[PDB]
Amino acid sequence: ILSTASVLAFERKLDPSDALMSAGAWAQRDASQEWPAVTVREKSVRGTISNRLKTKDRDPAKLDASIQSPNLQTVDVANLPSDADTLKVRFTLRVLGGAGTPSACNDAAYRDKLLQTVATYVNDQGFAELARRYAHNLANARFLWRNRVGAEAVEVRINHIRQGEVARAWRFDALAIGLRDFKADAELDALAELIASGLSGSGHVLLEVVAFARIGDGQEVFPSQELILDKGDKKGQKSKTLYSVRDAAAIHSQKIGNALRTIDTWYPDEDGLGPIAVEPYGSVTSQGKAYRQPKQKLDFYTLLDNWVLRDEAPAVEQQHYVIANLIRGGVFGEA
Amino acid sequence: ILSTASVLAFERKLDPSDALMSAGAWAQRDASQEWPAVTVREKSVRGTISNRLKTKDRDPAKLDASIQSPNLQTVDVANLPSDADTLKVRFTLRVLGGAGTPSACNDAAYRDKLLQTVATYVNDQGFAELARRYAHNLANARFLWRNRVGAEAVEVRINHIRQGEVARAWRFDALAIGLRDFKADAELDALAELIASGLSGSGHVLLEVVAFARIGDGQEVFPSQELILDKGDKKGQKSKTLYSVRDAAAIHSQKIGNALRTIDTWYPDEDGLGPIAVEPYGSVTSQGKAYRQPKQKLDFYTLLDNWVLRDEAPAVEQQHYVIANLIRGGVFGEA
Amino acid sequence: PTWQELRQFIESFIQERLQGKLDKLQPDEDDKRQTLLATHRREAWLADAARRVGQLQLVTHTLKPIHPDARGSNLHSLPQAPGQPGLAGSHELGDRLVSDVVGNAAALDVFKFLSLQYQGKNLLNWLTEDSAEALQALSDNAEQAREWRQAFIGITTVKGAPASHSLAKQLYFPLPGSGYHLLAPLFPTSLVHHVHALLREARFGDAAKAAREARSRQESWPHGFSEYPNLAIQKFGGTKPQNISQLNNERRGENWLLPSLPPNWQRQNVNAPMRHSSVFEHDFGRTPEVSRLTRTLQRFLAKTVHNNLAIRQRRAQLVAQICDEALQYAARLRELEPGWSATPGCQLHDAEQLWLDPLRAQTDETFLQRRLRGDWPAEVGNRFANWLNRAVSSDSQILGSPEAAQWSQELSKELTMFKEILEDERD
Amino acid sequence: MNAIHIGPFSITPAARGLHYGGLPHHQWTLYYGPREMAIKTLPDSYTSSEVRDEFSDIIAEFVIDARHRYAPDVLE
Amino acid sequence: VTDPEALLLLPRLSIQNANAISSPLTWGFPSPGAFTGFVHALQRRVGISLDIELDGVGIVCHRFEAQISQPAGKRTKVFNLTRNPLNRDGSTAAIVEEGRAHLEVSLLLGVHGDGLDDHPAQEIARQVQEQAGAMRLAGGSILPWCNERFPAPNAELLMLGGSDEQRRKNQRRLTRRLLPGFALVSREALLQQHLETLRTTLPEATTLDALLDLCRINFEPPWQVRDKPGWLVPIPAGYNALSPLYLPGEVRNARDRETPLRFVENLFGLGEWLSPHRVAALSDLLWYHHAEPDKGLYRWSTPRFV
Repeated sequence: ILSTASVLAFERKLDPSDALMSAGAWAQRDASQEWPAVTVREKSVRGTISNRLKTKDRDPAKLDASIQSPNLQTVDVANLPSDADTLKVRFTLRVLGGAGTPSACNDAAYRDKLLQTVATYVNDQGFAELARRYAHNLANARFLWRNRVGAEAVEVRINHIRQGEVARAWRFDALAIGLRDFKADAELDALAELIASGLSGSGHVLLEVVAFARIGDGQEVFPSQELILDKGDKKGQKSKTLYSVRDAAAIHSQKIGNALRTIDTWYPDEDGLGPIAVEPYGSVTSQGKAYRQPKQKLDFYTLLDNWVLRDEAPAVEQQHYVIANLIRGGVFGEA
Repeated sequence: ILSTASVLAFERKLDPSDALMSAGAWAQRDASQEWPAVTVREKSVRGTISNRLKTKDRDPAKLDASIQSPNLQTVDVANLPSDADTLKVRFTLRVLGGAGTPSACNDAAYRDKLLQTVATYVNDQGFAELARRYAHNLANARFLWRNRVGAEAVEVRINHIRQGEVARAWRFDALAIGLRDFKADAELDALAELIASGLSGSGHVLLEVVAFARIGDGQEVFPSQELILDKGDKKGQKSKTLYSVRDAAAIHSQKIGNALRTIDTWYPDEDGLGPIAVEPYGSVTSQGKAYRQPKQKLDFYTLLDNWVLRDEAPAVEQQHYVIANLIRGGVFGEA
Repeated sequence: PTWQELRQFIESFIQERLQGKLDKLQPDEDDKRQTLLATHRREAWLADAARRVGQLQLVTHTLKPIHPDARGSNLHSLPQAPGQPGLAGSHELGDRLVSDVVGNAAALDVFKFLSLQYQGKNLLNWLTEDSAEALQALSDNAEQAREWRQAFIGITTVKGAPASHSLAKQLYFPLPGSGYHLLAPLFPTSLVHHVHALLREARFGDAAKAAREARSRQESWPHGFSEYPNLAIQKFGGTKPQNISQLNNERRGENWLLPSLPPNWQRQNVNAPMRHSSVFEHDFGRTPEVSRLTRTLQRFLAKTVHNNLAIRQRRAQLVAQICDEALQYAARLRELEPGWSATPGCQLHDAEQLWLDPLRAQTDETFLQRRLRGDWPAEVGNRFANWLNRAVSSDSQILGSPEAAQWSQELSKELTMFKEILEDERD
Repeated sequence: MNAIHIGPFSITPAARGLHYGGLPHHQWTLYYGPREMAIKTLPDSYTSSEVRDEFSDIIAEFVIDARHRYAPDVLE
Repeated sequence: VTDPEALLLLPRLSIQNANAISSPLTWGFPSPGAFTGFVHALQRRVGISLDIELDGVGIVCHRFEAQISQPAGKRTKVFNLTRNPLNRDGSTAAIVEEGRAHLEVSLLLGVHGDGLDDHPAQEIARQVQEQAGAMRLAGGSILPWCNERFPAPNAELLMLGGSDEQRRKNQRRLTRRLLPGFALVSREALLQQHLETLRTTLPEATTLDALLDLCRINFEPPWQVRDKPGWLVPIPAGYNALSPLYLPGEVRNARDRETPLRFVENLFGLGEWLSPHRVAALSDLLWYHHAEPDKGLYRWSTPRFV
């Protein structure tokens, strides 16, 4: 009857690294290999009462008593130097290839059927649109999450590393290439073709992505943030902790991968929000809602089951979404 | 009547050490004795629910409510440094002699008959094929596992240590040597002869295996993950824990041994997988299915019992499989 | 004393068992209640009990913790008490013994029926002896009583031939003259149950936690407690502990192993005292072991001299432990780079750098090898003695009295031993 | 759950929870009147006794510091 | 039981995955029975061919590391495990928990015989070294130190020195060799003395309670801690008889049919970890077998210590 496999693990294609962020000067970004790393510092904040009260303690006496005793805490903070106006963020991306092949599959017939489905997808529509959208998400600095919102000018330089040397170099104005439209550009089409060759398994692709953004002299930068379980008094009320590798502020690799995956413009809701990250059940953490509800027949699992088991091939956009989920990888499969 | 032994055991021949992981730059692989070790770090990940729903959690309100609860985890991660693109994996391998001798066995007539069977095997063709396949598994970087997947170039250097110095040195290109085909090469035949002489000897032959994989600048490497049982504790634990010996990421010895044992291409099912690890009842953990089932006459116990008791000598490939199981070891014997 | 009252007790217990199984099952159809009341209220239930006893066994050393696919002979044996001193085992277990049950996990009702204390003590000793009170309350006929007695008494005996499975451990022990014995050991479930009870009382008992709360408020208490650090949990059943034994079902795995660990089981790192002037007070001084040793020396410096001989002896091996840890600390600095002492710096403890880095003499054949050979630096002992004088309590009462004289004498002995250790470092 | 009151102290839970590992969690914060003392992220399967035992040590060290800070002066 | 004519210092042996489950009640360092059995296996494999006897072992534990982890919210510890192969039906087998640990030890082997005069000391020391380089010590492989900076050579020293000064200097230099470590000794007399003290403290106290008290951290109210003389670990002291001695062929599923099999149970004793400078002679650290098969008591211990 060809039921789906209980173990259907997939490995992650498009492996990023932790994005180390450094600082320097604009028009000095060509020779930016010696730029000092952005360091995570500690500073003291004093917070006031600025949240909603629970209708019990809205009386003036208790509010004034709470205001008379503000809370003190220490936060990790990352800023540019006062004589440095631009931020350099550098990471390496590796395109693997072999997306349809699962890492673990306990059902052989299901694995063969899934491989046939991915193969006929590749024969019909190869990794051309998906690689194009990944090339867009590399060209604009979407991996600069909050470092891009108010930047004066953002420039992204992508170098193809063959045998330790730059085989081909790209240069993009990341503010001209928007975060909303997947347009056509010749250099960006060459980058898309290289990513396509990486995804198709026809070659080894390793890209070194460097982004320069003018934020301002001494302005705050936004690395990745760690979770804090206990605050206490032994630690000096550490409320926020930023991510660093070796005394150098950094962005998590999974945040970079999420920024690359923001290619999904085919969800049933309106695209006024724009692209979203490719996830099962189309979820957005900031929006608190799930596009591609399982009640509708447009989530990843139902589309994959219809495509593979009942041979119901969805629309080409939904096929792109399913193959992007396969590229993303997961612990797909039931118990 | 030659009853089979109630207690039967075999010592683990061909036992490797923990694969120490260290990092450096390519074209400096020769001066890699002072390469800094790869350290296991900590990072926080915030994901979203992406597993299959059980037809009762598919209500949109419950799905949105469950997404609105953040999913936080702490994982162990191992990365190459942001200026090093080569991962060096080094371990030591002892090829022990007395390969066919059981470590514990009851019946003395069964001792004589089993040793006679191994003597017939060794003076018929010996360990020529088995040591060939083991030298192939050493020559290709199968012990890197996921580290071998997306490497630009892998080179394996194997040194024979006689007293304290390199008696004989090898150098291989791991990506040129296939993971499923066992051809013949002159250096590979020399390594196979050394391994077979170690298996047929009375002492041991020591090899150190050093593999350099050009993963990428600052990419994420894959040490062996540790098996820790949650045991129903109320606190949330770290989801991923990596293995390290002395502040240095490492791969488990049994993981390397399973990589070396992947020589079995004689199982009754088709070689779509290729070689599999030599185990009784042909079990594959990644495939969740045990080939060489006892319902067929190709499992290790029935083949050994037919070979030594009823003198029904199996095919040469099945004899190789039985002797490879003898190399692997195990606790055997019925009540 | 009377068989009538024992019959009354056993009928009562099967009555609560009957009403409990009727309430738990809640049989409203399928005629389950009639079958339950027609099979668990008369001597037929004793026949089923005799049937179920043959599948169960009371043991004190079980084999099932060793690999659960192993089918071997479990034993109910108490070893004899040895004459040799200073060793523990099952032979200490006397009246504080709990018997394990091995077999099916659904027939354990006959175990609690057989372990009853009706008139003051257990049924086992009653059925072993020819008691008039027993052997008649369970059977009207003599033959039925005899067969039930043999059935209920054979549960403590070894069933079948003595066998230890292949997955069980068998360890050769060399005899004094040219021989071996096979020594298949069994898991002492009685000992681990007794130690589990003791440790549970020490870690979660009411008096123990009351003492912990007394210490938390830094107040007095009539008794103290224990801490039991570095305990390890070894579970036997992954999800079904009852498949091993009933005692392993009471404690779901949880072997609660004790930490037999060496002192170097938590080796942190090795570091070079580069820009500091004297290692013993600056880098050696804040390792946790020597910090504990100097705090114990601080506490013992101001102490009564009622037991002054024992106190001075304890302080003698105390300062011996500090000097031993100093020697160990130099030995683990010996694994650093050979020439860390030649690094630039205003304060690098050049007087003690001769002893801190012996290996510099190899690279410096004429710069510092001959100086270290000829000088033989033993003023390092004097500097460490000055550090210890800085680390002892400044009590003028000891200094005026002969207590400081004895302390200085034992310090002189330990420092001359330490200096003799550093004397022959050039060999 | 609900706020735990221990004398002058209060352990109030967060209104919204989170998931650490695969288990639901809430942040429990300790107060001494208006002074926030410590915050702990605790499993939802904890009862009130376990939440109180998590902050018992901080309460005890507060008590010790209060006894040593405001100890009456001694005449000899 | 005998005085060795020489001490054989096996150098720093890196042991990969040693059985950290020493006894049913203790974990951590492997049992001394493992080391004594390894030395007896060395004698059985190479000691007979060299016409020497290898009895007595000194354990120093230059480095220890157990594959353990501490779960969040618990103060106890759990053992990291290995993924065993699947069953014949493709399902995960039942997990049997075993503790595996990394060691680095150097062993002092007591040597006495005619092969000491028959063969050079360096030759027999070497041949014992490459014999031990292909063996197991506590269930784990032995790492043979290839292509590091420099291997540590084996060194055999005859105890019959030319003078007392020469013997004392040789003992101190041998102690300097195995310096970053702690010698392991047994404290049966100390355990009995503490048990008598506990019995005068309160009656009907067993030696198990004395062994537990000597290892636990005791807190006493005025809040101090009862100090311990040394490290004072609890160690398995041997095996005690649990069944009558069966014939070699009686027991089903035995290891062989040429050796009598007797069921036993662990004996738990007291041990101490101490620096090698605090021993008069390095031969006082040697662990010996004491079988006495008439009453069971299959014991290993280190006599002649104090």
